[PDB]
Amino acid sequence: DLKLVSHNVYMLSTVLYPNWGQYKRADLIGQSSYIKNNDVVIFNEAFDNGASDKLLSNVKKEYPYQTPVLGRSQSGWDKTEGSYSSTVAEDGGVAIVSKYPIKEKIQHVFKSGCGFDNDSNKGFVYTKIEKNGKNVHVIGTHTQSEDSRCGAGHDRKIRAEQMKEISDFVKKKNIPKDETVYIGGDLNVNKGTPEFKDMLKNLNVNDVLYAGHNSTWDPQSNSIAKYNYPNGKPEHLDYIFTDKDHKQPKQLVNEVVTEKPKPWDVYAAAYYYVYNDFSDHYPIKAYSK
Ligand SMILES: [Ca+2]
Ligand SMILES: [Ca+2]
Ligand SMILES: [Cl-]
Ligand SMILES: [Cl-]
Repeated sequence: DLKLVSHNVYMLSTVLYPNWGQYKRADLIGQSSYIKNNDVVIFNEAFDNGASDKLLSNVKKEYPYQTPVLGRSQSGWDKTEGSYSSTVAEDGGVAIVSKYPIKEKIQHVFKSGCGFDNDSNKGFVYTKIEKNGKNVHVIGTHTQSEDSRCGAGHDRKIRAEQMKEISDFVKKKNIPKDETVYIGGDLNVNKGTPEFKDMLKNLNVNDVLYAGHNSTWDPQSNSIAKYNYPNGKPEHLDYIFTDKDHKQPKQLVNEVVTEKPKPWDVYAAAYYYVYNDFSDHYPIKAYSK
């Protein structure tokens, strides 16, 4: 059964945010333990082209088979679906890297979304991976956040529909029901809320077993999240699931990793700042125990 990591890496554009330690965190992630010994790895918010390609190099040796970053352009992909626009500044932020060859790779930009908050190519990335003769499927995505700017309740509704976009793709792609379909990423639905049950339905997946930390976005123990929202509530937002109509792994587990790198710092205007996290999200590992 596969071993995967999923990680929202907070690699914002160095043009709009020149001092968030983008390049250095790309090196720190490359050197972390959690990033090692997995089959597949999903990234989100690898927005800054330069820092994203560095992070991809840093893992090219253990994970040679890679997809481009969602929404950057139309080349390098077997197909391109949904509302792909080539005018938009920021791209999708999603990419996948695999220890085993990628037989097919497809990008899809969500058709459901918000008109004002942000011109983005958010969506999902599909990959068909060959392992031990057998075929295995992995989708990485990053849905509408609560940091909305859109109406009250609209983000939840947007997500609902963005997820329906994924399951329908799975459905009509017609994948051998004896082949496992992993769907993971920053899903932006908090655990233990009524929306959580909706997510299971809309994505078409069963819940999994949990290990390690009880949140993935934590202003209470994560130095970066603490700076952005010092009074924000800890939430569990990153998940890796499987399609409930395809092969189930033995006993799928999500482990929230809280590994911290050696502290890194930076100078902004007159001030000096220290941090010791890879991102404002914690990475999650997934495996069949
Ligand atoms: Ca974020
Ligand atoms: Ca987010
Ligand atoms: Cl900045
Ligand atoms: Cl800062």
